[PDB]
Amino acid sequence: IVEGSDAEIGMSPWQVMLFRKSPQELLCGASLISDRWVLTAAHCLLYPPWDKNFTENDLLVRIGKHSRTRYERNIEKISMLEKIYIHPRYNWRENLDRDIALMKLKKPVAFSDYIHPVCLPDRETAASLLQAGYKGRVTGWGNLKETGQPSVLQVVNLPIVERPVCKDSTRIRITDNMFCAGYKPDEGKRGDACEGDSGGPFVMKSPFNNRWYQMGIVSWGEGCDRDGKYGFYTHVFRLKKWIQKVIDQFG
Amino acid sequence: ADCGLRPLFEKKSLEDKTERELLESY
DNA sequence: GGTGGTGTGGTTGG
DNA sequence: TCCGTGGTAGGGCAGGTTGGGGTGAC
Ligand SMILES: *C[C@@](*)(O)[C@H](CCCNC(N)=[NH2+])NC(=O)[C@@H]1CCCN1C(=O)[C@H](N)Cc1ccccc1
Ligand code: NA
Ligand code: NA
Repeated sequence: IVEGSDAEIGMSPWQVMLFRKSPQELLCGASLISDRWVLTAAHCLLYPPWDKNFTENDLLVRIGKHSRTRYERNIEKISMLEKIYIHPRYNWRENLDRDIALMKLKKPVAFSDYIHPVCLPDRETAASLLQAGYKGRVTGWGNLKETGQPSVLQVVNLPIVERPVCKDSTRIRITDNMFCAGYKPDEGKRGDACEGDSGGPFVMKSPFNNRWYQMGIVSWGEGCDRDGKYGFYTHVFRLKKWIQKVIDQFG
Repeated sequence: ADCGLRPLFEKKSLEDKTERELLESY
């Protein structure tokens, strides 16, 4: 997260850390959606142009954390994965279309002050909130500049951007399965996600019912926080039926 | 079920330091 | 230490 | 007005964990 700040404690209790068992390293963000399911970006697990293909036993997830590296005793939860599900239409070659994955945990997790699921959006919420100019919020332990990593969880708020602007900003083919967010160069304020923040949630607070909803997954970018350049996020409401099916089919 | 309502924020009616920024954006 | 600290609370025991 | 038949990829032209529907994109 570039140009953000430290998170308050419990500020993002659905934030999840995707960890590799060996070497013990942080791969990505992710998010807690049920007591058995975590949602990340597919490229965190599978990215064939670099021969990345992580098994269920390659990884852990860590929930409830704030410190990046330190074991947060009686606060965090470490869970082993039962099964990984990647979207069948995930396009690793061209544009990271449908950059989304679900990981089933070996056992259900107990919620707490620090560990708590975020909501996925319904149609009405989504229609209402996915509008250019509205700000949402991105969190992660990814990098602070583009050329190092944060002591604790970083948060930043950024506005959703009109699709024609997003389309003109990048060379890459963009699908309606992805949206972009960020400030424009003449808006003054700055901020972005960066490497390591993939799978982390782009979220919005519903003025209608006070709940936080996950509208996006941190997917990709070109640099981090470059003028004219915007962070790209997996459009979560577009892929919600896949999420539903998988859960209901394999829970 | 319970989703979206943070124990240390919404369940106490306590706001985080930057959430208004979002709400003013609507 | 187990997981940092010229540490003994903290977002948590002792 | 269009959004499947290979593609990220099997087997096949339907459908699945997937070809819907969208701050659509052409
Ligand atoms: C995997 C995530 O950690 C990472 C997040 C980058 C987000 N950056 C900003 N500025 N919001 N994703 C990536 O790095 C993705 C994965 C692999 C390549 N990639 C890129 O961002 C490339 N820079 C752009 C790109 C290359 C190939 C295909 C799609 C996008
Ligand atoms: Na201690
Ligand atoms: Na097919």
